[PDB]
Amino acid sequence: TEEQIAEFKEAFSLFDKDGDGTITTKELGTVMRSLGQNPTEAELQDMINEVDADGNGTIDFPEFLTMMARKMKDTDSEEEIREAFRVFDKDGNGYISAAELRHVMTNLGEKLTDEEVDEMIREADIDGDGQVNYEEFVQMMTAK
Amino acid sequence: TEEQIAEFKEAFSLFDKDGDGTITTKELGTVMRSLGQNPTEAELQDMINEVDADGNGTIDFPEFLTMMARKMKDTDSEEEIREAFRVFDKDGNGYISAAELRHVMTNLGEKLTDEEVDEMIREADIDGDGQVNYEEFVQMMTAK
Amino acid sequence: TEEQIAEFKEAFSLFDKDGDGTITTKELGTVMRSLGQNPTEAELQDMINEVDADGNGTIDFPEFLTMMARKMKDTDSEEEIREAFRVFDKDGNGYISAAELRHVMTNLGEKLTDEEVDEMIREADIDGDGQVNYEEFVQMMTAK
Amino acid sequence: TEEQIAEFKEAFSLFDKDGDGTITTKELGTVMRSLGQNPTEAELQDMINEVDADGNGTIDFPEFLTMMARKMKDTDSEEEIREAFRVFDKDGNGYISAAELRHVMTNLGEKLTDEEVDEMIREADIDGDGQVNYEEFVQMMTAK
Amino acid sequence: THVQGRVYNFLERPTGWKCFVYHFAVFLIVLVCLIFSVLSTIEQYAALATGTLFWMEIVLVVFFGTEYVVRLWSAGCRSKYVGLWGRLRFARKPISIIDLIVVVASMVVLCVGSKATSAIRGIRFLQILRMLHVDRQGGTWRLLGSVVFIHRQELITTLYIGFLGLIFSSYFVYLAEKDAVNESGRVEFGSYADALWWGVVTVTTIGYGDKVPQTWVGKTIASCFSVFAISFFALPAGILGSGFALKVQQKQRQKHFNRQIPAAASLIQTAWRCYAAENPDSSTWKIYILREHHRATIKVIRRMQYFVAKKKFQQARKPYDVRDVIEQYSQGHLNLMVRIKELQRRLD
Amino acid sequence: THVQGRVYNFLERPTGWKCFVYHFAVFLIVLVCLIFSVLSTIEQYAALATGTLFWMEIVLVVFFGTEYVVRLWSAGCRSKYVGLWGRLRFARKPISIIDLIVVVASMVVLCVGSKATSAIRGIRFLQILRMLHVDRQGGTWRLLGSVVFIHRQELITTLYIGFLGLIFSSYFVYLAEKDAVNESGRVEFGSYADALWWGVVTVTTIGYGDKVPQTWVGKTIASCFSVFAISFFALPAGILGSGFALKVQQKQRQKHFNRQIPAAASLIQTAWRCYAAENPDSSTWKIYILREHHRATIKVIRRMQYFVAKKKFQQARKPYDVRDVIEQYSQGHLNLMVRIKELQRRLD
Amino acid sequence: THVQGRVYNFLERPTGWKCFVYHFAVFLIVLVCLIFSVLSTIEQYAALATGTLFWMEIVLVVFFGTEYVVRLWSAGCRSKYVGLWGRLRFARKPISIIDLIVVVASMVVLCVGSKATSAIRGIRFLQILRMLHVDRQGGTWRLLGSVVFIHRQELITTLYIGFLGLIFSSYFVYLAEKDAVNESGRVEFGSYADALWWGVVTVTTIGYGDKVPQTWVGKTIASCFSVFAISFFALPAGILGSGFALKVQQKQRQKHFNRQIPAAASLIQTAWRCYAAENPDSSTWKIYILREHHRATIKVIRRMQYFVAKKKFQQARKPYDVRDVIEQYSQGHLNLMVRIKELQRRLD
Amino acid sequence: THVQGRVYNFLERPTGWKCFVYHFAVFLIVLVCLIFSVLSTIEQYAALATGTLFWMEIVLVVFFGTEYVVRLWSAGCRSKYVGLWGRLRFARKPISIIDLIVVVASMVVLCVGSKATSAIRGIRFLQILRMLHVDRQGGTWRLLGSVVFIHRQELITTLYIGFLGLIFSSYFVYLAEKDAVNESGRVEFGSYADALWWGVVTVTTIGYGDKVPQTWVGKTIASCFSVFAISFFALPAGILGSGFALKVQQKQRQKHFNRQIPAAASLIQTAWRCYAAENPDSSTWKIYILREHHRATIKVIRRMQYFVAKKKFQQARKPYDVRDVIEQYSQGHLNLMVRIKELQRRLD
Repeated sequence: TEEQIAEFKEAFSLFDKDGDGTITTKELGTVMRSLGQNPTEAELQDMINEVDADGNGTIDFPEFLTMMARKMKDTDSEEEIREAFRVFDKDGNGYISAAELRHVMTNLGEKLTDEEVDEMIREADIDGDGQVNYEEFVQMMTAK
Repeated sequence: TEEQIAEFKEAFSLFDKDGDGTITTKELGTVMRSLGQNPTEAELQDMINEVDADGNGTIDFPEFLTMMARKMKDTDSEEEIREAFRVFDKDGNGYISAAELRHVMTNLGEKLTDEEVDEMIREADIDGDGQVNYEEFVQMMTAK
Repeated sequence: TEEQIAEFKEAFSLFDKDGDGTITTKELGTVMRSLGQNPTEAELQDMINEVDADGNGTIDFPEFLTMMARKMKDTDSEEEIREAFRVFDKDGNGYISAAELRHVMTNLGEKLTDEEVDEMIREADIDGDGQVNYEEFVQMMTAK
Repeated sequence: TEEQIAEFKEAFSLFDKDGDGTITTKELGTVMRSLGQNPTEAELQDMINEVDADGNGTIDFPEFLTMMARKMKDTDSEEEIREAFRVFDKDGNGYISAAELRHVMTNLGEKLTDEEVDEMIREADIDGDGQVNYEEFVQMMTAK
Repeated sequence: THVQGRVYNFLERPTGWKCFVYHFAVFLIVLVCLIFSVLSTIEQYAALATGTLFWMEIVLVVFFGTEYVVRLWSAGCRSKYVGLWGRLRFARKPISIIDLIVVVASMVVLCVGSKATSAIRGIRFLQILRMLHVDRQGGTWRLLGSVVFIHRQELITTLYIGFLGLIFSSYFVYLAEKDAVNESGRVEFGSYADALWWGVVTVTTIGYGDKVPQTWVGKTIASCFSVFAISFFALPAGILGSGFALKVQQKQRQKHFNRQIPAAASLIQTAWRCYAAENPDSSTWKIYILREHHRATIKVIRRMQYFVAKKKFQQARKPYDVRDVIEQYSQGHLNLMVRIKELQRRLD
Repeated sequence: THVQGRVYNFLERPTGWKCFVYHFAVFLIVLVCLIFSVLSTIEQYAALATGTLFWMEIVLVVFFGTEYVVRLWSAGCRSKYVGLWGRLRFARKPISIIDLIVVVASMVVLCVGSKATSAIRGIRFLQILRMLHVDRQGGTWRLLGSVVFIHRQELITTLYIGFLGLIFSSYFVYLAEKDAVNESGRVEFGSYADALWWGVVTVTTIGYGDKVPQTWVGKTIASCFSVFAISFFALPAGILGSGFALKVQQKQRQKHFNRQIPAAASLIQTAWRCYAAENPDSSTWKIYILREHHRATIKVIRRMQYFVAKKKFQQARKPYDVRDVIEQYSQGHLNLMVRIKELQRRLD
Repeated sequence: THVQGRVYNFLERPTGWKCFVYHFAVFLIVLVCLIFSVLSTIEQYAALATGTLFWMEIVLVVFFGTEYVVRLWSAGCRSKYVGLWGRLRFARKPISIIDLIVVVASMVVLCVGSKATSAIRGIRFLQILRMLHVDRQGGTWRLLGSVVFIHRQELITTLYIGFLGLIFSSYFVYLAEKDAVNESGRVEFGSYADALWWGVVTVTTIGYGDKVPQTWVGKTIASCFSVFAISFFALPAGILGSGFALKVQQKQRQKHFNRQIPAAASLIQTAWRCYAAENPDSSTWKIYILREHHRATIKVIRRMQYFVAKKKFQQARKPYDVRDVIEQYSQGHLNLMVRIKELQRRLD
Repeated sequence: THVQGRVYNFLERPTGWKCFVYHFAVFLIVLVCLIFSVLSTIEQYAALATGTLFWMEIVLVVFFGTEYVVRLWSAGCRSKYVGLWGRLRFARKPISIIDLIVVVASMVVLCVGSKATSAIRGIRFLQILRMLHVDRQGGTWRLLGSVVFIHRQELITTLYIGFLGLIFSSYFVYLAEKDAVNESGRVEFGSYADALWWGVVTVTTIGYGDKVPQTWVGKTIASCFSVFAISFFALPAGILGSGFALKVQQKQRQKHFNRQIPAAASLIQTAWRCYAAENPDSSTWKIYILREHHRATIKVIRRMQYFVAKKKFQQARKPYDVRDVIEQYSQGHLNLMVRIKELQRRLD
């Protein structure tokens, strides 16, 4: 894990940019603004409150490594995403329409780039009446 | 329904006034101010949240056609109005006084024009001790 | 009751000071400021919301006469005041101390003039160990 | 208790600095600022609401003497502090680590001076695997 | 007309000591009816009895026929049933059928059944059917039906399981004891149906004592099964109990509402105005002061406001909710930040 | 005077181990009374018994007469009943009647009934009536009555239905079994009244076992009806249970209140000032510093503030509500937008 | 393919009068089955009976085998079980085992058991096992299990204590009465086990009446123990009752939720984008418009937002809470004081 | 030392399948004990039995003595009981007395009672006392006691009334039936005590069936009284049921708390600093950088902050409340209007 923690200290140094060892809401906002994002302050606070376990309001490096350690390909996270798919599922059979998914991904929430959706649709076997088994997506994106 | 949707696109064009296909709170407020109404912004938001089903905050044309499709002469809306009449009904027999209705319509809520109330009163058979069967009004205004 | 309603219209004219027939929060605040009182605006709104029954926010003359009609010497109001006395009653026997009442009336809530309290104390038979039966006060001030 | 109340009037005079007999949020804030503390106003209000029993918002001298009378070496306060220690106690056996306590006392809440923590640690018998019986601390600091 | 209205109100939704008492009184009279009718089989007094009883029955049925019809004509205040066809529809109500049948049954059976076995076998039926009217109020019956309908699932399940386990434990017991002979010489558990009866008698904590297992295996199963499933059996009582107490509590909160009034006035006037719109010549135009395009858009905005008031009114009836708080607070905060940009900008 | 107050408090609202224990002790003494009085019919000891029993009864009634009167005179602290007429009214309380009757009954029956059948038939009545005082606190009795009064509707309904179904199922059963003969040679279900008794015995899960149907039709109806309506019958227990637990919970929340204090002080001083107003010469004018018109308007404003405090105080007793939150927040927001227009305007 | 989907839905989650009624109908048919099968032992009709019964049984088992298999192949719409191995896994469900065993048992026992004692002793087993399918819905079973699992502690405790006290009081009674002889000449309480049975029979309000204590000491213990512990015994019924009614209430609140939608869309797109990140050549870069260090930091921020949406969504399902209110209000207030310093400063 | 800690934890607060199962296993062993000990009275096997039983009993008591002592020494991790005197105090716990008595009783009675009537009369006592340990967790017992203590009032009242009405209705019945003779020739209701027993047997839905009234007057009173007061009798079950379900619900809410942490840290450090204050030479002065008067005032402010944290922490444990919301909102609003005057003024 020494190359892993080497990369995690490397990435922590990209946020730190000094010898503090903590990451502030400003210290992340300038990084996000250097990408041309313009996040809100409460967006950054909601972002930062999901990482720390000390309550102080900044992300230390062990908090960074605990976040970077724990796995997306999880028992619970797969079921959360599967329960999230079921809102847009009529009849609950395990299939959603292709154009319904394109209308949702490009309109609702964070609106997707049409090239992103054109990749996302073609990631799954879409034919067979246009229905797609979203657990195929979940196994794909939970392959990690 | 093609003349109906022709009229609904005609009316949608009166709100759109460009090629957006969406109606904004401003885009309705200028129309209402052109009638000399001066609505509040939260009034417009409460108005607009009753039309859309996408949550985005504007009224697309299919939202316009779903609003314009569905009928006032309804099973539920008649019972809602009938339950609304019963607040001003003493003894609950199905009769309210004429002058009580004139005092309510010209004072409470949106105060009515006295000519409006003079039409509204004479819309129903008012004599017989001055009592009026408001289900006669409901059948009238649910004749659509 | 014609002399009563003559006096009530006379008193209503002291608040109206024009031909409105309604009393505004300003229209009462100027009257109270002419007495050197300086009430708050929310104080005036809490004052005015206890008089009207139309919800409009001003006191019409029938609201004035309904307020001026209904009696302080009541079944409920006597019991409310009697329950109010019991907070300062130790052992609940029906007696409070004289100096406890002077400390409360001149400190808590609206602080009383010492001449007011000197009248208030001597309104009741105070001797007999300094205890006073507050239902004697309640019968006195519910004699109306 | 006359030397006690002499000292308590002496200390009350240090807050009063006039002949009021009451202590204001300002009247305490200037004293705290003379020590170089800079407290918040709501901090002072939370401080002052724990002393008065009259609700007026200032601390009279009898409120000062009731606060200064009542004892820290209490039945309840010892159990409150003992329940407070158990958050940082793994396995609940009555022992916490030395470096865990140094990490908590210098980081969480009000961060302690390292000399304060160096005294605090050495106040208890710390060896025996580094564990410390916090009820020894509680008996110490509840010796009053 | 006013008197009939008062009378109908007095009969249907009466309050005060005399009215409820009036009904109580008629209940004492029907008591005396039963006293004399059952004393009719006592020979020391069968002479007095035979005189006051044949009389009493007719006195009752006559009086009731009267009060019934009085009720039905005086019931004209309700606009649904005002008028002739109105009373006919009015008759459509259940309790109408109820008192109808009671009085007509007594009528026919005392007109022909006087001079006869099934006649008396019906006269007891009548003494039964006549007492039905003692409650007479209908609103809360709905409450009951509601709560049941809400909890249909649980009840259904519990019943299923308990009844089932009954079935099973019955089987095992029957096989356990179908050979034993009671000390009185007979065999209790003749067939499985016997044991089944015994079961159901047991599982509900009745304990007649006519049928009791003998072999320790039997007693064992009885014990286990009883002690276990009995609680399941008594659950619907507990459930419904708590259900009512809860729903009652919430209702008791709902009592306080007032916002209904202006919302009502609004909703009303909105809808009327909307209807009045369909007339291009109506007076609602006097609001705006030729109107080639403003008509349609006006209809829109009018319908919109209507829907607002409608929903909002429905809310004007439902208890406050953390939802409402969260929403309105967030909004006011939003408006506020708006006004901040307004003055920030003004300073620009 | 202070001692009587302490004594009355000690008797009425006592706490600590000695007081409750004192009453416990007198309860042990009345136990010994019953032990000896019932041992009086045992001949090995009837000699000792006849000595300690005739004594014991009088010891009791004397002591109780004393404690009673002690209580009644020491009860002068309550202003209602202080004074002579006060004690007379005081006597107006129920438990006063209670201990009055107990002691006077024992008095008369042991003065004349000594030297006699209904006398002893009354002496058991006395041993019964004397134990009534063991609880002695009255506040919560109201709680009970409250909950009942709240739920009167449901209880009434449930009772109605269950009792009713009893009636009906009884009819069908009676017709079902009025022909069978018990194996012991008799006929169980002689008349409908028999079956009725049997029913009510059943429906409440008693199961005496004296009367049991024979034909499978009977057993059928019994089963169905029982299993169904029994739950309805036990519902009021469940209901009231949950009712108390709820109301208790809310009360337990109410414990915390403090805002009552200043609201009280206000309401008080308002009302007194209002009364003091009726005197034009009173000192309340010293507030304002000839007053030709200011008098009446002053009375108005004073009454107004009074009503405010009154209602508000009533609220100063009731738990917080989303209502309060919504209101006050909206208000503060309103005041705020006002102040925004104030500074917007100032910049104008 | 569409038809199979409709058919599976019709069988599994059906609604409307015909579907539920269809099942009701098959329940009437199995009733006729039982009627004729039990009429087969009545000799006046055993001729007709022997014809329609041997037939009926096979008609049933055949029809059921069919509906079963129809169900299993039409069940391909669920992606878990679509496909061959899918049906195999599908079979893994309990009720699959259920109807499997029912139909195969009837199959084997009517193929070989026709021409035989345990065969009929099994045929009753079959008439039992066939009725199991009448409910068929599985979601709420979880509800039951939940509530139990929540309250396991109390139930466990209550059961412990009651059962225990049973044990003890049994001991004392046995010692009390092991010497008495019933009036019928026998000794009721032979051994401690007898008394134990008697106990458990009592403590649960059954009251068979076969075993009753004789000496006043016995009656005493019985009384005390019964009256005391019985309430403890019936507690789990009450508990679970209130449990369901509560949980039902909360669920009934939960019905209203809508915020789930956008939170879902977000969470989805976040996670997909995160996965798409692992491809450096993916199109997600088109967001930003070479990227030597921005890659890793991007992965960070993306994961972050993902977690936000994830948790938040979980909240997008849970009822509002004073927690949410307090938090968001405090925040908005904070932002506000921030903006105040912003304009204070601007004026600087 | 670490191993003893793990072992004590394993015995006291164990989880996972093996541990709970371990205890389950010892429960199967004591089952085999009872099987063989009761088989000892069966002569076909009394030879094998006499060998494995005298052995088994000693095997048990030995093993238990061991596990007990193992527990007691390994229990040194708890600071209260660490050390010698600590174990002595530790012994002060109830369950310590429990297993102590069980093992010592078995010890003495199997050392001397081997070679004897009350010995076996005690050996059953032992088989009873040994099963007591099967639950072993103590936290929730408090929960029970709590709920009871809360509702003591109601329970007390209900019990009072029901028991009372029993008494009365018993009197009337006794007078009603003391003359009748059972059909079996005897007189059921010999004395009032008989009827009393009968009553209590009835009122609790047992229904033995040994004593049943005969005259319609009796049946009448029985019916009325039963049907009425029975519900009162079963109320405490319902009450406690709902009580637990409620309190459980609230606890289930409380699970979420986190604010306890910093409040704890604060409260801790406050109190320590306060104590450290009493030393004028302590390091806490390093905060301030001779101090003739600042000392005392410092002690004040320190104690103040301490109290704040203390109370606040207590709150850091209690669920949020509309109280908190109302307060903090009003405050923030106040601060806000303050800042408005701050900028209004600045513009001045």
